[PDB]
Amino acid sequence: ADVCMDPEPIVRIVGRNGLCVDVRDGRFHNGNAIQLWPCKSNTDANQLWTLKRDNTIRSNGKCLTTYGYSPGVYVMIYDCNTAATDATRWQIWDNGTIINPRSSLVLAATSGNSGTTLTVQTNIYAVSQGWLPTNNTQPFVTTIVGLYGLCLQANSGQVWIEDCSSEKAEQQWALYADGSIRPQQNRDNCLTSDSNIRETVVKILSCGPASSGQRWMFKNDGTILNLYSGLVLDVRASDPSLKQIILYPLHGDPNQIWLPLF
Amino acid sequence: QYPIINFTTAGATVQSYTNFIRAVRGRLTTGADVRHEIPVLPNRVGLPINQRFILVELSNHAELSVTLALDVTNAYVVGYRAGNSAYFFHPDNQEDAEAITHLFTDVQNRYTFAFGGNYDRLEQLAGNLRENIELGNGPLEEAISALYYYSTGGTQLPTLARSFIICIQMISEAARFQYIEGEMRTRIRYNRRSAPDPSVITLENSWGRLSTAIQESNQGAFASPIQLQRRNGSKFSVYDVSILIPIIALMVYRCAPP
Ligand SMILES: *[C@@H]1O[C@H](CO)[C@@H](O[C@@H]2O[C@H](CO)[C@@H](O)[C@H](O)[C@H]2NC(C)=O)[C@H](O)[C@H]1NC(C)=O
Ligand SMILES: *[C@@H]1O[C@H](CO)[C@@H](O[C@@H]2O[C@H](CO)[C@@H](O)[C@H](O)[C@H]2NC(C)=O)[C@H](O)[C@H]1NC(C)=O
Ligand SMILES: OC[C@H]1O[C@@H](O[C@H]2[C@H](O)[C@@H](O)[C@H](O)O[C@@H]2CO)[C@H](O)[C@@H](O)[C@H]1O
Ligand SMILES: OC[C@H]1O[C@@H](O[C@H]2[C@H](O)[C@@H](O)[C@H](O)O[C@@H]2CO)[C@H](O)[C@@H](O)[C@H]1O
Repeated sequence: ADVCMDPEPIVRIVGRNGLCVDVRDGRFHNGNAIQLWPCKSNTDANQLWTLKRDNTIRSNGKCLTTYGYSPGVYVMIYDCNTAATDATRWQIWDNGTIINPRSSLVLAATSGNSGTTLTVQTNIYAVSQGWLPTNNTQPFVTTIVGLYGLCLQANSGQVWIEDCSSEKAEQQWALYADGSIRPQQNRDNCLTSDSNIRETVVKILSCGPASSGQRWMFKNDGTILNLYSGLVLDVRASDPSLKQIILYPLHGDPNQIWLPLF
Repeated sequence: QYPIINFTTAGATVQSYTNFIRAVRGRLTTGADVRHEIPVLPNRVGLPINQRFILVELSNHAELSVTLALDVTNAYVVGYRAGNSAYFFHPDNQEDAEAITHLFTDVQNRYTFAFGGNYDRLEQLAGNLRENIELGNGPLEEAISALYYYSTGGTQLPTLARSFIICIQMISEAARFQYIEGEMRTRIRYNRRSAPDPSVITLENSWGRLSTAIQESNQGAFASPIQLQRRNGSKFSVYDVSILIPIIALMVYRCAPP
């Protein structure tokens, strides 16, 4: 029936460390900065954004505008008509990236600290550049089941696959808006991958750097893709015994397929 | 001739099941229309009756065989053949009634049930809710035999309806969600027979709503939240498409892309 009619939803924008895209101190004068800030449970328009049809993101009437088309400038709130036209335009991608078409610079937060000013960096699919439009302020907690029906499990600084004990040493994971996969019991730890090399062993380090090796995405084909490198989670030589999850190019066998069980 | 995928519960294994569903999905979509990484099903309007159905043939240990006919536009099980007879759920509109005419043209006896295939009607007749009907390979063997003998008259109506609820969930609902496929796959791996969780029942019910929300979302953002359930029953709301990408495998066409 007809052609699809995309609506204009009012939603929060959760990003790095589960923080929200906030308009500093609730003020809307042209230029006031945009910052990361603990998400609020209310209607303060300084934290709710309307995703317009024209591709502009508006809070309380003003446009989310970038200062310039240079890696490093900050993102400010501004009058939509006054602001340079294509400096208010953004596309929200399915892989949590919010890009400014015109400069190719992605909305980022180069610090996980509350109050950090948003900026536009060069795209490297890092956790510091992943965002998600949702009124859901909490990360999604699930069980990740993979090869042979075994569960993904973490033990301190390591991660391997093992049989699913519906209670065991935290096999529950929390998926953040920033695209990081965090161990339920220790939420400032990220499923990390040191290098983007054809066999590096995935481990659990701190989300501190929010690097591009800590951001993943669940594909429709059941794999877990590392956006930056293009490599997917792989259980080493279909051998759960080896206790090693590596980054490996895609081939689609059962050792690269995962399903989020919630 | 319509495409024919076959699966047998004889030496059924987790692999043969994953290939079966992979084959069923492979035949429903043409891969031409994909949105937010999720394949959409053909548009009903303008679809030549020669690419309107696919045929799934099931056979169990007892050597009994049955052939289900699924509608390619919604992965809906519209009828089936058993031996020399064919039975069709009561069509809910003229167009559909005219289409099932081209199915099982061979058969000497074509019967059209007085009821539809929808779950309510089927749960009512079965005398059970989807929540009490167990699923697994055991239940599928029993359902095939039950379905088969209905042609010879040795299957009561309550049991036919309980068998339709089993097949629909293990084939049509499994092809629609990787989540439900994995659910069925777990029941086979450990030889379990158990009714679907609140999570499965809810995903089945929200298929239409989700198909719509995603297709007419503004860049993956939904206009209104779709509410789903967890395995334990607790609810949660979905506002974005991204969290569903690894859960939905097929979408019923709702509207054209801009
Ligand atoms: C997220 O929450 C906000 C507010 O709680 C929702 O915004 C309201 O949306 C309704 C209808 O869409 C409007 O009539 C109200 O004016 C909005 N509230 C405000 C800010 O005044 C928003 O819809 C929620 N996100 C979604 C898509 O569910
Ligand atoms: C993130 O998602 C976007 C989807 O918009 C990807 O970028 C586009 O990819 C398609 C092909 O899938 C191309 O036709 C476009 O030219 C790309 N850019 C744009 C602006 O549409 C992007 O590649 C994805 N990231 C990764 C590495 O998976
Ligand atoms: O920037 C931090 C935080 O500010 C809140 O606004 C405060 C503001 O900090 C204060 O100077 C003013 O007097 O009261 C305001 C209301 O509490 C914002 O509400 C919040 O979203 C953050 O933006
Ligand atoms: O090198 C990791 C790589 O292993 C493959 O499995 C190999 C494995 O190297 C060894 O047991 C032998 O050579 O044959 C196996 C079967 O290919 C995996 O296929 C691949 O996904 C990676 O995990």
